[PDB]
Amino acid sequence: QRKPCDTMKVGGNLDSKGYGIATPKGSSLGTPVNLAVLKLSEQGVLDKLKNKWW
Amino acid sequence: RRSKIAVFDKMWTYMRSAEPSVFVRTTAEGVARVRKSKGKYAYLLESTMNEYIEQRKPCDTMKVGGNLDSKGYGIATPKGSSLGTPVNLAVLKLSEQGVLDKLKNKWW
Amino acid sequence: VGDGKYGARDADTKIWNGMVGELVYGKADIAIAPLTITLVREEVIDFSKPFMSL
Amino acid sequence: EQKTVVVTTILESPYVMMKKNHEMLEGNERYEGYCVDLAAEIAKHCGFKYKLTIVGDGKYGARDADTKIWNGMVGELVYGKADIAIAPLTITLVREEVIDFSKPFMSL
Repeated sequence: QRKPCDTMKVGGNLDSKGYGIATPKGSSLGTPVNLAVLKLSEQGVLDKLKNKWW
Repeated sequence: RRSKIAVFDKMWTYMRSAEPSVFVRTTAEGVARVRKSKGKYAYLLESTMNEYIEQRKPCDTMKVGGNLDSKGYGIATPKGSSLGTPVNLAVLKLSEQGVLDKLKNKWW
Repeated sequence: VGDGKYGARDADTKIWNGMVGELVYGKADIAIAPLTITLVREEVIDFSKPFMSL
Repeated sequence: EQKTVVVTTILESPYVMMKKNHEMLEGNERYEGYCVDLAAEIAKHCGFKYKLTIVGDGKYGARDADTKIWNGMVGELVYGKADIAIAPLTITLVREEVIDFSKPFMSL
């Protein structure tokens, strides 16, 4: 989706991996962040953000 | 029911107002309704089930399209049990060494 | 186990019924089944990183 | 009382990009993109003020087997200096041993 827009993608995915938020071990931030990162996934906000940039 | 991004809502408005009822309350009824309708009818279900149903007899249906979202299965442990933390490493160490791909290929 | 479902909350009694209830009431040590990860479940049981995507 | 929390991230585009007004603007307004929008949503949930800083050495990093040093974002995070890494940091086995990842927010 960037100029000159002359590539194309083909086919499936050969593997699977995921990104993630990260925090230091024993931080108090660790449990609420994981709840937010689930809650945002179900309200569709993440896909709205993806479309907003891709 | 909570869709966004101004494409799904057309489908939702359609299914809210089509006649006769487009929904089915058991999955085998949906499969039968696809199989009998000479390709005039389509159905939405979990991709992991779809990719299996393709491989059974009569072998008369196929997957088409990509995806609308993403979800995953997971191992479950009771809260605060000491057993949970090594399993979380085990699942990772398996995935990086192809076992969870070969076990999928074996059965699908 | 005789659930047939994958566990859900009864909104009336607040009792957990089915698969997840057997872990909350401690009848077994670990469950391995294709239960889907959603926000309602993390609040009472813990899940690994996801072993599949769909 | 609460104190503002540092947040470390790497440009890498389009996850983070420079604003076309950085000649004049000051503070967080220097930065925009998908990462910044996600940051504001997490901040609205958890209720913390946050100050962005670009990572010091431009790399994700991994443990050097010789010196046992951690470089990169993981370096700034493990040694108690950054406190959160909102970044496209790929989950892999060697990292789970020293930091905790949320459930994954995107698949690739």
